Amino acid sequence: AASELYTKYARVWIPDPEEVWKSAELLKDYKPGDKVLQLRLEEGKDLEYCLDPKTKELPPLRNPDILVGENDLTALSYLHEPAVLHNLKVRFIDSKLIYTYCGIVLVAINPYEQLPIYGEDIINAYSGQNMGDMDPHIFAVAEEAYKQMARDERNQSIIVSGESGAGKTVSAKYAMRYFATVSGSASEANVEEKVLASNPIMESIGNAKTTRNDNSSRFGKYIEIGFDKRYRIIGANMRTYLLEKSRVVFQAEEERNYHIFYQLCASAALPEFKTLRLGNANYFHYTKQGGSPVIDGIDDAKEMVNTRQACTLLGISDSYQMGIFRILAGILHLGNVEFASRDSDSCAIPPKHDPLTIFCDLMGVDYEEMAHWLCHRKLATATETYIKPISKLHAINARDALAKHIYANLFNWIVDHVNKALHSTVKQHSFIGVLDIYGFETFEINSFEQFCINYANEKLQQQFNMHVFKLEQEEYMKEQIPWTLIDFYDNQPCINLIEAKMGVLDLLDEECKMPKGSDDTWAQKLYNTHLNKCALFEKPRLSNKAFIIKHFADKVEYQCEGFLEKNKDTVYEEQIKVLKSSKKFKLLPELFQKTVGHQFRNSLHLLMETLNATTPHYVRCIKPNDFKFPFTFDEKRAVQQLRACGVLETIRISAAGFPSRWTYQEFFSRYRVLMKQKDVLSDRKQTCKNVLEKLILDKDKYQFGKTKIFFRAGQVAYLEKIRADKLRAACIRIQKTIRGWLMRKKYMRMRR
Amino acid sequence: AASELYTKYARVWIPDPEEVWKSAELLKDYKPGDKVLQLRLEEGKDLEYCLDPKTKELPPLRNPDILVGENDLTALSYLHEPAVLHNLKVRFIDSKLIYTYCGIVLVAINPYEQLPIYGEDIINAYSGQNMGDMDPHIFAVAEEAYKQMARDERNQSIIVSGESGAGKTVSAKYAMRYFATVSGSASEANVEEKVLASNPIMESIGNAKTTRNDNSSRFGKYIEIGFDKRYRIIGANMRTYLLEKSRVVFQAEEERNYHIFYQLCASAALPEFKTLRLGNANYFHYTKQGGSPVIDGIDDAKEMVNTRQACTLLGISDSYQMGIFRILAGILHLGNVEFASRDSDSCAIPPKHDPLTIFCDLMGVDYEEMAHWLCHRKLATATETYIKPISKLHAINARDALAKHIYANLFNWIVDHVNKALHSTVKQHSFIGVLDIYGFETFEINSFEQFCINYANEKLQQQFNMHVFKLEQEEYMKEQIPWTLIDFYDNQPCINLIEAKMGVLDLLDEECKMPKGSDDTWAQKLYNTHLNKCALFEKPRLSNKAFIIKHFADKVEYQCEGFLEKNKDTVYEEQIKVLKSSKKFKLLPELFQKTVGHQFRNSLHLLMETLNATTPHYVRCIKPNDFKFPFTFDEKRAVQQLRACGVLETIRISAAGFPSRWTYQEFFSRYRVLMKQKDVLSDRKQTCKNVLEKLILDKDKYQFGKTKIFFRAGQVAYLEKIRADKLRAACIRIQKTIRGWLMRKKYMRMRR
Amino acid sequence: EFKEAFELFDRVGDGKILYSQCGDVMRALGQNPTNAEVLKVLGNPKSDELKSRRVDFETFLPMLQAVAKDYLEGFRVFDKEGNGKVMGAELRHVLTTLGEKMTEEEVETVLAGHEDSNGCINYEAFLKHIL
Amino acid sequence: EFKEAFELFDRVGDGKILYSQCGDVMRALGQNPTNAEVLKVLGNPKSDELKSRRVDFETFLPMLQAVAKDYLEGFRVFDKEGNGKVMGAELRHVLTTLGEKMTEEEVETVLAGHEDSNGCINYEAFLKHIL
Ligand SMILES: Nc1ncnc2c1ncn2[C@@H]1O[C@H](COP(=O)(O)OP(=O)(O)O)[C@@H](O)[C@H]1O
Ligand SMILES: Nc1ncnc2c1ncn2[C@@H]1O[C@H](COP(=O)(O)OP(=O)(O)O)[C@@H](O)[C@H]1O
Ligand code: BEF
Ligand code: BEF
Ligand SMILES: [Mg+2]
Ligand SMILES: [Mg+2]
Repeated sequence: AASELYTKYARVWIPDPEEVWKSAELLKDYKPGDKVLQLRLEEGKDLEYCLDPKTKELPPLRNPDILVGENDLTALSYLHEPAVLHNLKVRFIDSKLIYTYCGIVLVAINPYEQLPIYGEDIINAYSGQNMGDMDPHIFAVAEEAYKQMARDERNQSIIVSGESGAGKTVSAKYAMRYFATVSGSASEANVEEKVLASNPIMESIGNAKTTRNDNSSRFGKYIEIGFDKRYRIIGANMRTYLLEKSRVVFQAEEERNYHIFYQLCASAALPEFKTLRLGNANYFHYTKQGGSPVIDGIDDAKEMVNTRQACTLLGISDSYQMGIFRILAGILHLGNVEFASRDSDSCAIPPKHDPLTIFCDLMGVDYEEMAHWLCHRKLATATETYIKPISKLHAINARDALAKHIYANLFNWIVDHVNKALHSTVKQHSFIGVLDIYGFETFEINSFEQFCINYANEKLQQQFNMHVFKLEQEEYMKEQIPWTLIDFYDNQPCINLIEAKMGVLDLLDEECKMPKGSDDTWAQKLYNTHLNKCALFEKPRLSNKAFIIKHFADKVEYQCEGFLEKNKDTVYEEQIKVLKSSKKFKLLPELFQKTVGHQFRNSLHLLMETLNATTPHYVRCIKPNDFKFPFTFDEKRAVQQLRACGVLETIRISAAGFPSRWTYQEFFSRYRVLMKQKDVLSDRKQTCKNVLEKLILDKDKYQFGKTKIFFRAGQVAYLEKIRADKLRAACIRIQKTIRGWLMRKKYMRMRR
Repeated sequence: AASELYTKYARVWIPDPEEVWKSAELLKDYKPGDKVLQLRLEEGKDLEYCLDPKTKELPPLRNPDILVGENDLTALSYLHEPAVLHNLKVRFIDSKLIYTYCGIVLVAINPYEQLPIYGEDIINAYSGQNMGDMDPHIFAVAEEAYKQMARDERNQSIIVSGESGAGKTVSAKYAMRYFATVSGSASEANVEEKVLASNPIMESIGNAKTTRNDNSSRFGKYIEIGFDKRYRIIGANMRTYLLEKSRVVFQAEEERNYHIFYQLCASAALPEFKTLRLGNANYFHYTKQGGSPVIDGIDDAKEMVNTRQACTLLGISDSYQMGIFRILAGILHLGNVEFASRDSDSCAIPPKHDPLTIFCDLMGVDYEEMAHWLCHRKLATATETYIKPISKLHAINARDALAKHIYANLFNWIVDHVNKALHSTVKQHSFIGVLDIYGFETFEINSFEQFCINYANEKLQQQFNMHVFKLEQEEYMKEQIPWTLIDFYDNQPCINLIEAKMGVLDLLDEECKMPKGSDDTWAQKLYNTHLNKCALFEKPRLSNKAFIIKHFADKVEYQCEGFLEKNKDTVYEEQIKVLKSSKKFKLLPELFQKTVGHQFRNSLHLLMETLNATTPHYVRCIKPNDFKFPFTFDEKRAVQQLRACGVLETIRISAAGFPSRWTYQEFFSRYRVLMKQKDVLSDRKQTCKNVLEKLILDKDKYQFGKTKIFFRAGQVAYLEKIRADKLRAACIRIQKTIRGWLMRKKYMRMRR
Repeated sequence: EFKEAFELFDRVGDGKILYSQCGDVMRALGQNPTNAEVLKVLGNPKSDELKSRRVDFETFLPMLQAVAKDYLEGFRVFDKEGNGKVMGAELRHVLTTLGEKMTEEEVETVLAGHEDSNGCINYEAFLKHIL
Repeated sequence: EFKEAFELFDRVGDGKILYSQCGDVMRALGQNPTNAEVLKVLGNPKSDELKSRRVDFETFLPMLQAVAKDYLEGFRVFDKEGNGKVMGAELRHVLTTLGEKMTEEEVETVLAGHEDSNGCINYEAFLKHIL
């Protein structure tokens, strides 16, 4: 922070509610100890701007316009939040450029408009080129991972992050498409076509229209693309995470169930689907709740054709496909099963109830048996078992639990069979893994779902922060500058609060095994253990049923309500046993051959084990507005998203470290003019050291490396300022002499 | 060659006798088909300059002053002979910079003044730095060879070339000094001190004052510095070539014998040298012929002290040193032996002849026996042997042959014993070889000595030309541009004329074994075989006793006189047998335990076998004036020397090839302004291709690579010209509009 | 109309405007020639005649008609992205150093108020303003 | 001597030279002030007064004495090698764009004949010429 740069005419950035930052210009020199700055704005003429004492900081300096809007940020004079925001905004709005490099990451801003930059011609253009010779593009990241795989003889990962609607799935699919083209045909087995065909299958069963995205992924996916020893694709393997089971039975206004249900209902009139007895999407309780049966521009019947074609390509026989559709239609009919209450603790299904009759035909089970176990529960004390009736409300909730359980197991069966079709008989030589999973999320009401997502994000952030640190440490070590000068962000204390013994998840599991355990007793256990004893844990001031975690991106308040029930994820065993015992429907029993939190902890650990043994490549997607508008950018939302993916903190760290790095030759050549002839030695490095120690007295501001000088922020700018001063003063001395001479000559002429 | 660049105000270079080239400026545009150019000089105002038709070429364009005088030539607009000459001259005279990179070579121009750039501080400064981050220096070449050795896991060589007095030996010693400092102590054996101590020993016995250099090397040296597996020096091994034996017995005016003789004579009064019965340097026939007993600034007595100290460091005992000095003093006394003629075919040594008496005491042989065989020869027909007297003239020549033979064998004995002292018991892991040998030479009279030197130079030039070609071929292959577009200079036809069957050397050996063989019959054999049948062989128009070889650097006329005698190098066996039979002087017989041309061919082959299996690094030394003047530069002599080391041809080749190389991104960014919006595709590479084919119609002028466009000379300059034209015209259109508007406003004001 | 103009530029009384003022008058009447185009029709004189010789409205009429027998493409050349904007600082630099150089004051007059806060000029609207 | 100078710059008859001419006169008499140094002693006025107000030799004498109470180090700054030479093209550029900017003509006048054929000026001899 160099006060000498804050001279008259110097442009700064100051706070502004609507655009986060706004430009201002100094109308007078800052003198040390000044309490304010004199500034001219764009609108409203002048302003007296108060500088807060104690934390005595001046506003960020604006980069010269000429340096703004490049493909990366490496040539900026000043690196800070306003500079990043401004460079991204200018590239996006003024030039319709959605891709930009920011340090080691590719930033991708969703245009909500089709751009002509993804054709086979462009894939070929990026193939065999250096990233630095090409404009930023998702294809450049894929190409660099492909090349690094062979060059380092190490496996790679592409990690794509962002809010819902930001462009993660689009980016991940373009990366896969790139790999399929440039490293194709390991054989005549059409491997690449098969890997690509997994996309429409997974999107039909795992994506849904939400308010934020018409094609929202309601699961996380890691796909490991396998290569042989000549770096040709030989197949893939997929893992999935955090499937949103609740969507099967509930939708908020304007939202749909999973796409496949609407593909099926739109195909209700197909002869092959006669026995499914399907109505349209408004006929079923499980698809009608949002009041949004159709998505603008999507033809669900035509998508069904595409889904079936993909299934056939991946070796799912016609009869297994029909089985999948029988089970999906069964789930829909199950949702239309109605209960009539008898009293406060008992219910019944009406005689000859068509939805149950159809469900039982489709599932190959007996109406009598299913009806009974939809309206009764089997309990079990230590000594004996017994059967009790249940209330209509409890029957409804148990019925929905069954529907969710069926769907989740069908989903897993399809993933498994996709993996079988994409499996290589010869073990892969290497791989590139592509991860497309929920970004950090927080809403007014946060529950178990958000908690698991934000936990995954702390782990992924930790990998990112440690990767950046290792790269930085290597730069300092090569220059023999102490690597202990490097700062980094530590996610481990948050992670410990979540996953260690006595942490949030461990306490949840312990409360779940207590008969009298509840959301309320769990909340008190959290407080007893962590309140006032972990700086990252807080209790809301007006609630005894919620807790706050300080995550990397923000504080998040979670409501305890439903945490135990969601962790347990109970389904009535007797209902499942009926389906399992289906006698002549082969697929159904195949679906049913630890708490949710414990299973998620284990699966996340296995993902990180895989990812930590790769070299990661990061793509940070940004959703620039909340309404799917073409090329429309909101600064506040953009900055929020740059915080939520760790970019603002990375930039802060880099800027506060030693961002300027000059060879001694570069330094001597530029700043020789600042040196007295007496100080110039034959040893140029020794000269630079001697001179710099006199020009900048504070030794905190630079470090002498083996080949380079490292400078903190503002130091090169200061040297540029005093260099310009030196040149200006020397020039004025020559000018005044020449003006004198010119006038002496003119005066001799008029004399004569 | 782009005529469009030859516009008014354009600066060119045209021929000039005194400075090779002189600057001129166009006073008018060149129009195609013009027979002359209109030029202004520095002095003599204007000129009509005739352009030769048939070979229709315009004069070389001058680089802008701002680009002149950099550390290498990579940023020049125009590469040609005048540009290289001018860049070297400006750096040398205006800035006192003696080192400059020219392509892959370091050029070193002899300042004849001590510069403060060789101290230990500077050695440390170059250690661990990239060549591109440092100013050109001999230490940078040594550092790059040291690093390449480990990085490529290959042995390296430093080849230093130039005329006598150019700086070869100074450069080679600084390279060795560099290695000794940065890769020292493999043990307490003081290896580096010993390697360095070989220098004063070899200079005392192998260097002499000539008219061109006070410290001329009269032998070539290859020294292989050995390193262990941690790249520490463990010793060295030395090979020598082309010792000038004739200097032992003859010196031209102003020249001395080998330094050691003057070191010895200057020490004549030392008690330990009493038995050597030495006079001063003017007392002996073999040291007095030049009339130059003293070298300005050299104290021969003090140099003797240094020579003895070095010998002791390398393990030559006091008694072996005394033996060396006994043999050297013996050679001097031998030279003072006088013969009295008896008749035209017989001579005798006078009674009690002191020089012979002293020689025989020093050598431990009998006066009677030596006297007899100095004045008689033993001949041998097939059947029997007999003894004949010899003339005074033949006795004198045989006596000198003996003196030369003694010295050459003493020299070899010392080299052998230096090698024993520098030998490592553990085989080296790797090596860096340093070669310091005679540059290409031609005088008014050239003989066998020059022929051998120029032969060695064709072989060394061939290595250089092939190294440059291989590097170039690799650049073209990486870009998928046909490497058959590359030119190179082929030394092999010259080499074949010299060394192949029926070639010059083979014919010389064949003539030498014929009893009636002579210089005259050999000349006729050369003509019979090669005249009109080898384009590189010519006969002078007025001589039947000489031949001309077209070498890489120039045509050289060699006189046949003495070739057979020099090839045979005969010494009377009976004279040698007397020395060999010395009974109580241990060293002398140790000295005597194929033609010269055949032995040289073999030793040169062995040198090239070694060098061809290394990566070579080239230093081209230039002697900028002929009088040892501080910082004084002659253009004609400089250009001559740049030709004689192959640099001008390298530069010609590079310039006539494809010297400009731009990525498609660089091209698009710079020349987008030359493109119609309709031609700009998403595929930027395809855009550049389409546009360039329209802007430059001649497809000979560029090649499209994988990542780069390669351009012939002048093409980027042409594009820069039409780019500037486009910007100028657009700017004028805007200017005229603004001038119109400004005047319309002023006219409305005066109206009102 | 053309007569009312010619008279206003005569600052003496001889019924004649100076030779150096001839360009200024043609531009006042709505023409947009370059300095070299006006120096072609006016004999291409030296610095002596430009500040001396004088001409009448009768001998000036065949020059005004000579000059009287797109601009958007000039601006589009300095648009490095093709995005409808040029940098005012680049435009100031080229207008004062390339071609028929304009002074700092002339350029500052025409450009004032047309630069946005990122230093850009929307040149379609700027061009219509200067026509 | 000072009086003979002051009178020559009065181009009217009022016994007074213009305000803008005050610097020109001090330089004619052998002084070498900067434009800002002369604008300090003359009240630092706006563009109105510089081309209007007038002063006498009596009220101008305390300004000439005020200004009347090395140059080689200025040149040595643009000597990139320390070799006694500066590039005339670099010197033309900085003299016309940095500091108190001079016109192309003023610089061309002082520099003509002092540039060698490699575009260099030997600045010790140039400095003595302009003193
Ligand atoms: N690069 C892009 N080009 C055009 N539209 C895009 C692009 N990226 C995202 N979109 C639009 O945004 C929608 C949501 O993107 P998506 O990748 O599904 O978001 P995420 O997986 O992050 O939730 C897409 O269906 C598409 O309409
Ligand atoms: N770099 C140098 N610095 C100072 N003097 C030099 C330098 N190089 C050569 N010389 C001078 O030139 C002389 C001849 O150089 P030398 O290396 O012996 O020439 P070469 O071996 O090419 O014949 C040296 O003895 C020294 O006087
Ligand atoms: F809705 Be996106 F798949 F996060
Ligand atoms: F005289 Be140098 F050693 F070639
Ligand atoms: Mg998605
Ligand atoms: Mg030598």
